[PDB]
Amino acid sequence: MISLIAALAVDRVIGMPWNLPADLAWFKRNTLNKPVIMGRHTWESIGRPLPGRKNIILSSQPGTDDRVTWVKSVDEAIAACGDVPEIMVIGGGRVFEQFLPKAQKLYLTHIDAEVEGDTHFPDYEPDDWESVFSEFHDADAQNSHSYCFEILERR
Ligand SMILES: NC(=O)c1ccc[n+]([C@@H]2O[C@H](COP(=O)([O-])OP(=O)(O)OC[C@H]3O[C@@H](n4cnc5c(N)ncnc54)[C@H](OP(=O)(O)O)[C@@H]3O)[C@@H](O)[C@H]2O)c1
Ligand SMILES: [Ca+2]
Repeated sequence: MISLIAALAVDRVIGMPWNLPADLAWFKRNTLNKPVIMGRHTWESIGRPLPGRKNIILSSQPGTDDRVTWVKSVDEAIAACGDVPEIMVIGGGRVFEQFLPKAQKLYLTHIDAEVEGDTHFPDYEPDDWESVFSEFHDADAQNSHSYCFEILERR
């Protein structure tokens, strides 16, 4: 099954005006040993394959890096994962919009930061997604903002 994972600021802004090592531990635990699907802009932003994971990059043009697996469509990305329990889509905004209708699980980090960004998470509605887990953490000496881990399953 497909799951989206992302860190959302106010107004669902994504993509780094914060410094959250605790969110990176949450991201690493939830994606480790699972294939990750990302768009090309996300891929160039990270700049390196996420270790311990099959990296699948969506792009309409031929691949330019043999360290990862390149695909040209959503169906081809899903097929490139094979038979795995859970597929993790990690961004960006354009890729999230295509995978939201097919996802059954949302891993969200709600960051209490006002950021004027030009990329947003899709507008998921409460009647389609039911919160099954929530965990707030205050801002501390290592995390620049307060944040809230949430897991939503399709109701
Ligand atoms: N390093 C960077 O380039 C970079 C990093 C961060 C942000 N930005 C900017 O910030 C904005 C954020 O964009 P984003 O986060 O929404 O990007 P994204 O989802 O991470 O990547 C979108 C790209 O993925 C490819 N793609 C997505 N779906 C596809 C499909 N079904 N079939 C084939 N290819 C597909 C396309 O690349 P192709 O163009 O190859 O088709 C598309 O341009 C972008 O407008 C960008 O200009 C750029
Ligand atoms: Ca709806």
